Amino acid sequence: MEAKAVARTIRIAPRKVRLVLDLIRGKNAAEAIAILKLTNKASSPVIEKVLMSALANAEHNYDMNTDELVVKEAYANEGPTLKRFRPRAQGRASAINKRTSHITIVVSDGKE
Amino acid sequence: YRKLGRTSDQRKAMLRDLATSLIISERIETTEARAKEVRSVVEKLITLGKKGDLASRRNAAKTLRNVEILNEDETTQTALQKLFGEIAERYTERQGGYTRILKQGPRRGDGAESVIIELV
Amino acid sequence: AVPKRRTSKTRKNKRRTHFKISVPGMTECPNCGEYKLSHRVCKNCGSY
Amino acid sequence: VKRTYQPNKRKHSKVHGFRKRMSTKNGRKVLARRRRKGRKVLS
RNA sequence: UUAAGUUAUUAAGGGCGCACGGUGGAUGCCUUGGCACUAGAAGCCGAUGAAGGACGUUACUAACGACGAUAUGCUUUGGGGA
RNA sequence: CCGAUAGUGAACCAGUACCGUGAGGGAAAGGUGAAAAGCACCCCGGAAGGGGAGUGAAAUAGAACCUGAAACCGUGUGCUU
RNA sequence: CAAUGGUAGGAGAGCGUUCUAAGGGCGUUGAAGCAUGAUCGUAAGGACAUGUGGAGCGCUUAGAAGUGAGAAUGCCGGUGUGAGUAGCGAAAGACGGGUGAGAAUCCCGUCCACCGAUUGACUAAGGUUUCCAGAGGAAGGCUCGUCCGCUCUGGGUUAGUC
RNA sequence: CGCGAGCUGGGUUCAGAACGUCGUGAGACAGUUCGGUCCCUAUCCGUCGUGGGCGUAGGAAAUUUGAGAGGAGCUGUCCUU
RNA sequence: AUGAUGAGGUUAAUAGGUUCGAGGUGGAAGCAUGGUGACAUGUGGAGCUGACGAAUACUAAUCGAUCGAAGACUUAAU
Ligand SMILES: CC[C@H]1OC(=O)[C@H](C)[C@@H](OC(=O)NCCCOCCC#Cc2ccc3c(=O)c(C(=O)O)cn(C)c3c2)[C@H](C)[C@@H](O[C@@H]2O[C@H](C)C[C@H](N(C)C)[C@H]2O)[C@](C)(OC)C[C@@H](C)C(=O)[C@H](C)[C@H]2NC(=O)O[C@@]21C
Ligand SMILES: [Mg+2]
Repeated sequence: MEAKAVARTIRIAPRKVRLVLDLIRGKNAAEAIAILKLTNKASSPVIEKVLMSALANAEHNYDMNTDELVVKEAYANEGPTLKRFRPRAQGRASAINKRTSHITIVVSDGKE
Repeated sequence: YRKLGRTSDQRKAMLRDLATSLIISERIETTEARAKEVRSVVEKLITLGKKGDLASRRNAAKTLRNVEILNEDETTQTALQKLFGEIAERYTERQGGYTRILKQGPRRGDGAESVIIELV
Repeated sequence: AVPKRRTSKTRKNKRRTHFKISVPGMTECPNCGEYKLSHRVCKNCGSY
Repeated sequence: VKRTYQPNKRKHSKVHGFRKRMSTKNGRKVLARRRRKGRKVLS
């Protein structure tokens, strides 16, 4: 009834991916894929990938159909941040936090 | 008109180079603004080609770059000759147009709306 | 020219109410049935 | 601008370096402390 | 039906509670290592080239021990028991 | 007497990263499980990841690996505006 | 029957944390921690139940202390806000073909443009392997990256006269 | 003695120098004189513009009254009588 | 600034092009004549002409999709 797919430590800031995941929340699988493939943002290819993984998992493990599949819920939360520095002026150094993201998507057949 | 985010000399040069390349290939891929701005230049060159008198030839020589095309059977002829011998005939009866434009999706490196400008 | 105080979570989430991406202008393609952007050429088929 | 430390192998090994510290008793001292400390680069 | 009066609904977002996740490395439990001592050895090593090192040495190969062209060691006695 | 912000600076290739021309100065960093049994195959993906199946008492014990708090970031919503 | 605001401050009674002595106990039929709860005492605080947790820990009496943190522009470590804001470090690129999961950014080609007492060729000082050919894409490149001064593998410096 | 996170920096008030005066001297004088680095990416309130949401007991397109509010508001000379 | 406002989306002049014109510049090119040459003259107010005016669907506004009412109670006239 539910199928899971997760991408961990994706090299995109979670607040940047969340903008895109605020569109495919609760839409149908086909419409969701059409959005991702056409939204011109950076995170979009990495999330489309997760949707295909989720649908493949559903078909191959639960033998449920990929037409009545709505996106039960899809979110993204922080990951193991990488700390770097930028040489700024007058000998001072400022920090740069290269963040990451733990993308999760679950697709459901809307039943029990 | 548009400035294309560029100076005057660099734009003059870009527009004429893009027009030449279009004439060579008969359809190219570029961004919307530059397609919208090369449309007029290429259309006007074809007009200079629909007459073929020496004055219009000499005057169209201003814009086109000097390039060589290798046709089938290793036949060679330049952009002026193409314009005045292979494209004047095609549009002898059409009284405008000469070009179409087909918007395409945004590119990856930017959000630029790539398009294909083609000689119709 | 420096923040005199913190911007609480309430104020933060409030300011970004209007900060969002719009769903794409997508319509179904007449030759293949896959979605395409309106006024653009379908990238799956290559039509109009 | 000309900054400091214009490197030079010869002067580096002349003013510093094993044989220079072994030329004066005070030079012999710093090697003594550096071995007591267990240093790896002694001169 | 027309007047005059009253009152929802709304939630772009936000508040408070609740549930479920993430990051993060506190807490608890643990000890490879330390600290302070007591008792008994010992309390000088080098031109017989010392202390420290450098370069090496393995079947392959860098590091750390170990050992030096007889180089991941060689001879011998006594143990030694797969 | 200390139990990893303690106890040596150093429980871990530490007077080492590193810093300085040099004297010198000097860190951070322990914990899968009883056993490595360290996840045969299948599925999406170029890969990183993941989801099944299997190992195990346990895999929100899967190698960044015991417990896993708070700040902080999310996804739902009962009552509000 | 009387008294009970209180700062510097004096006096008294106590609650808690670690360890030790003894006695008596609890523990994979689930300890310590952790989280939740609408529970108890005058307070410091004490229990109980349910989850996670996978081995130690309470209670009584008495002893000792590295014994109680909210502030020291305290130290160390994490994470915020400013904010998807500033910045993206002097400059001319365009287009066809190819390569790939992916291309303004990599390879080839044409055109165009910049330097040219130099952004050209040598050679010193200094750096040491950055040199070359295959391969890769985590990280480093202020973007991307199939590319590289990056990573992996294997190679490369030959003098009687310099 | 409105206004420097709007501007200048001539005077004054750092370090240099010099003259007059005082001090044995180092130095000194609100006595002169020549010279002398003006940093800041705006969070909040405020203010000038410009959007979206919702409410106006149905959903809409256009024209509107005006409760209020703001802006103007100066004045010369010549001729005639 | 962006978003708004306004003119338009084929049953179409919204923009581009084409044709004509306004305005600007000032005598294009190639010829022929004359000059040793530097040049001059006629063709021919010619040639060119970004935003300005008009006509023309030649090219692009082709296809499509989303949102959007069914009208509360109370009392008095009705
Ligand atoms: C470029 C960025 C840096 O900014 C600055 O330099 C700016 C320009 C500076 O503005 C000013 O000069 N005054 C405004 C101009 C007034 O002229 C009148 C004529 C004079 C004089 C004078 C008198 C005595 C001395 C002195 O005795 C002496 C010595 O050495 O003994 C050295 N000289 C030079 C003196 C000169 C800042 C802003 C300055 O603050 C201001 O000073 C005042 C004393 C008080 C002001 N308030 C409190 C009323 C204050 O706002 C400071 C002190 O800087 C020197 C700022 C401090 C924080 C810094 O240090 C920062 C980090 C700066 N350093 C740097 O690197 O970045 C800077 C930001
Ligand atoms: Mg510097």
